[PDB]
Amino acid sequence: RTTRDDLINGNSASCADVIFIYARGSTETGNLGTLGPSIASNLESAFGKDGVWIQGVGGAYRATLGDNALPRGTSSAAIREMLGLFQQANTKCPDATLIAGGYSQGAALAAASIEDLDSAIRDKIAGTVLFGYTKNLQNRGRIPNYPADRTKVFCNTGDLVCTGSLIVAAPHLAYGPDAEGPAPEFLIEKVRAVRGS
Repeated sequence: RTTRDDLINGNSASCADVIFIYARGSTETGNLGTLGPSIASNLESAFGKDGVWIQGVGGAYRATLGDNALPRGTSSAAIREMLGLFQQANTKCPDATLIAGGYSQGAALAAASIEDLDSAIRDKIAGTVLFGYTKNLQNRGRIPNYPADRTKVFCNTGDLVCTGSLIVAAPHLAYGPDAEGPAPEFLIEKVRAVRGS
């Protein structure tokens, strides 16, 4: 339902071409929350169920409300978890194109993980989508150390976490349509641009 561990469970003798690592919002269930499943069915339609591995960030990422107040908008243990998944993806499947995403605290987690990531693996991440990005104002709409053209931020008007606050208002809960339409289309386009055709 909201849990996919395709990378952890995948056999490196039969790597997928595309690996998607996604971090859920604060309090959400499984390791994909509300938005992850929608992005995953679209990517599966585009690449085939065997062409893409969907991996939510689980393990030490508890997606606690309190961790939003920590320096980079999430915990050091959660950043280590997501870094470990990018490292695992590169180790099992060095030829796979990576794509990433996150919602709310998961968007701050994706941004911090990519900032800290070895640049050689970071270059393999074709695109990242961020929804309700809690460090949008602070980071001026960017992921540190990652190019603007591979980044797509979805921040609604009235979503206060995009404007430097941590108050959750109704526009923060309105990213469902983006996750099923423009966000997977962006990711698919960026995969095709690095892979070519």
